[PDB]
Amino acid sequence: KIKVANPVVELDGDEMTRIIWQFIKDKLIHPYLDLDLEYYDLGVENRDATDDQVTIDAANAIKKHGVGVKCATITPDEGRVEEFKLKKMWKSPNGTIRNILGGVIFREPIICKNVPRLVPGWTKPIIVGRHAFGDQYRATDFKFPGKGKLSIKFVGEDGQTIEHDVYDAPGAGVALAMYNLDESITEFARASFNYGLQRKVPVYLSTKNTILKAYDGRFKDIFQKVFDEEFAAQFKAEKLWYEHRLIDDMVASALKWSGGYVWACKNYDGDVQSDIVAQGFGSLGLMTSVLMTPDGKTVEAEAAHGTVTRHYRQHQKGEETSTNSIASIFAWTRGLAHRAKLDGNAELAKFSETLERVCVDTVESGFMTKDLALLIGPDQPWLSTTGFLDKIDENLRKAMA
Amino acid sequence: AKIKVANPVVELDGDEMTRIIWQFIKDKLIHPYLDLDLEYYDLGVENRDATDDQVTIDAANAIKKHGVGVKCATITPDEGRVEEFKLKKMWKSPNGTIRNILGGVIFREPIICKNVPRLVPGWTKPIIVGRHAFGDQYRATDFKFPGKGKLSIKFVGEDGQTIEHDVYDAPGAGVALAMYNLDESITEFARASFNYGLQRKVPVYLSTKNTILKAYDGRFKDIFQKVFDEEFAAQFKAEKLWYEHRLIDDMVASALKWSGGYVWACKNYDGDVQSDIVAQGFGSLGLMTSVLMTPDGKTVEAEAAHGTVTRHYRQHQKGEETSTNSIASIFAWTRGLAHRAKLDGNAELAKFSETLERVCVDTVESGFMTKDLALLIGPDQPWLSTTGFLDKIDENLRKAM
Repeated sequence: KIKVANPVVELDGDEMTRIIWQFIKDKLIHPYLDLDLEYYDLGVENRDATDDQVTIDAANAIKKHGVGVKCATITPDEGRVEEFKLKKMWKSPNGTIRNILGGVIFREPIICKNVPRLVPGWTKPIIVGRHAFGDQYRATDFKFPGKGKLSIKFVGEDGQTIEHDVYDAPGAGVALAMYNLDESITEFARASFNYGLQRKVPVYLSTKNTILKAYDGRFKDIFQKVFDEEFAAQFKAEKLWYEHRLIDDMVASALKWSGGYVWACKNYDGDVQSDIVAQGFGSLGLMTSVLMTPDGKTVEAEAAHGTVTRHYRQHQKGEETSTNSIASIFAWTRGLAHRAKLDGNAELAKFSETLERVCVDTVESGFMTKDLALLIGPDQPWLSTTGFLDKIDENLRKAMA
Repeated sequence: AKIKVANPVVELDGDEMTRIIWQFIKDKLIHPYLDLDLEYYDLGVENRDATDDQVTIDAANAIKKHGVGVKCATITPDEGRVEEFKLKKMWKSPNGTIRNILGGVIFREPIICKNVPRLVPGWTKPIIVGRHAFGDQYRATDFKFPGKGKLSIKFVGEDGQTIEHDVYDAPGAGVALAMYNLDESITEFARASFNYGLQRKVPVYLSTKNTILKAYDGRFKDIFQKVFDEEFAAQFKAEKLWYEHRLIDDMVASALKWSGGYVWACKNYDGDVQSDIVAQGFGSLGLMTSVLMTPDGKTVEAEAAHGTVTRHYRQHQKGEETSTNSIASIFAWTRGLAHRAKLDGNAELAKFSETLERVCVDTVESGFMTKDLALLIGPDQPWLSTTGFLDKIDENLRKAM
């Protein structure tokens, strides 16, 4: 019944999350929304068959339509290569998508109060704003075979050159070059401070700028400049603040504080710290990850946990399973809230917010999948994969009426 | 003096409140018990400034010569410090310089006091972090590049053979870094990790991002598995230990979920960051041991690895009362003295180190502790002052002998 005027780009995934994803469309999306989906299959078999062109097409379609929702995908190793007879070890589609879209990936716990915390002190959400571009994720790394000289060079388009000796190696080893871009750093600042202001919480940036004075100094300097120039008035008025901290200070502080801030993280730290944050609030499966592009026009919401292989086997052998589908639901729901914002579609916005509260309310009612049941204690019953979704469905009609 | 110590210990003096503490430790806990020769290097910032930081290189070389260093926390200058002490320049991290000379692994482990609550109740057994001490971010070359152009990295063999890779066609201004590691440092990292795991009788884990940095991180992964297969698999299987590689993002969530009880070998940067998380999760950054062991296993640098407690230094400067935890500083001395005793076959010195460590722990567990720890127990548990606490440790040490 809810009419959606513009398309949403859908990136299909792998194994058990692919099955869950289809359950979600069949029960929670199509029966409630009149919705055009521009469909890309990022299953590993389609990526293989297309030599990974589908991933480029998908990223470009996201940039074109403004909204993408993405199902979890497996990242190949050697054994994945065997099992699927693949042409090679495909790199995660996520790296490619991030490289094209840029921006910031906002990660935050989906808090269900009956799920026990591993860090009891965390009583407010932590939001990690992971810089989505560069550093290790687009680096050039290689082995050097023995004694010799390593150097790095930049040549301007007008001939202007910088070149430095990096190491007089006394033996064989490994080297890497990585980079980032002032304009992407700038947009990382803007989105982090925009997200802070909007959530009404302070913003922290972690760096190692005492060691990487030029590289991490650039993040530190751009953040303070963007903050001073574009946000400090609004922050003062909302009684918020911005602070830069050394990464090793910030991570200890995060463990100890109660939460209630946006933590802007360089790509690598956002990758690693996001998982600690998620796990601390109680589960890798209870997190949103929403990439927001530099312009503010473009969003890609992802599930972002494993594709639950154990379960997929059981399901293939037509056995029963209970796979948590909450992170997948919230990929849809984060994508559709942005589709609503772009279209001015008040009924789609309310639909998103409502299905989000339903998920949290169902779990807090005592209706959840095995993985969550098991965290609560040995006695908590659980529903099956489709049993869980039917309950959400049932609650959602009730909520919507 | 009374226990005779045959060979000298190299002493690295530090900054601010830690320098004050360090001196009370030498006067009250060391000189009265031990006939000890100290080979003294002042790495106070003003002395680094007078010697153009030569004193730091000299200290590190003297530790290599004599086998044992003990190191007070020091300032790493930022712009604030340059202006505050009117430094000639922003001298680099003295720990960076020391570690680059000595190589090896820095073993870090919480100092466990039963009456001090953890932030992570699931952590029932100690986590040991073995942080690779060489290379990567801590000996990198980084710089800004001012506009569009091409970035490349290059290796020229000593024999003249040349590897060269384009890294990025930049579209505008940015930052770049190169970093490296050495197969022989990686090999010795592995061997020191497995050896420590064997000695403490716990399993060993390595974390990398080898799926992203296939050559660089793949190299750590390959060497550890090879060293493990050839030199440790049998001994580990005999002791019911194991070795596993995990992706850093997997390891970090596992670590939070598990009980502890293992040696976690981290690359330089991840050991820097994760070992502060672990220290904080068990109680305090002041309840952490930090002992660098060189690749040949013959040399040790034990340090107080926390800041210099400027905030308390200020109070002490205007004769106000302070309560500064001196335990990590005591343990730098005791860990060094234990290695000195091992080199010298001095059983009386080894007993003395053991006894002082146990006195720190029994003292805190008695209910006698500084403000930082008292506050972990409850808003109203009482604390001793800086010297109140050191006088109590002293008394407990007299009795202990």
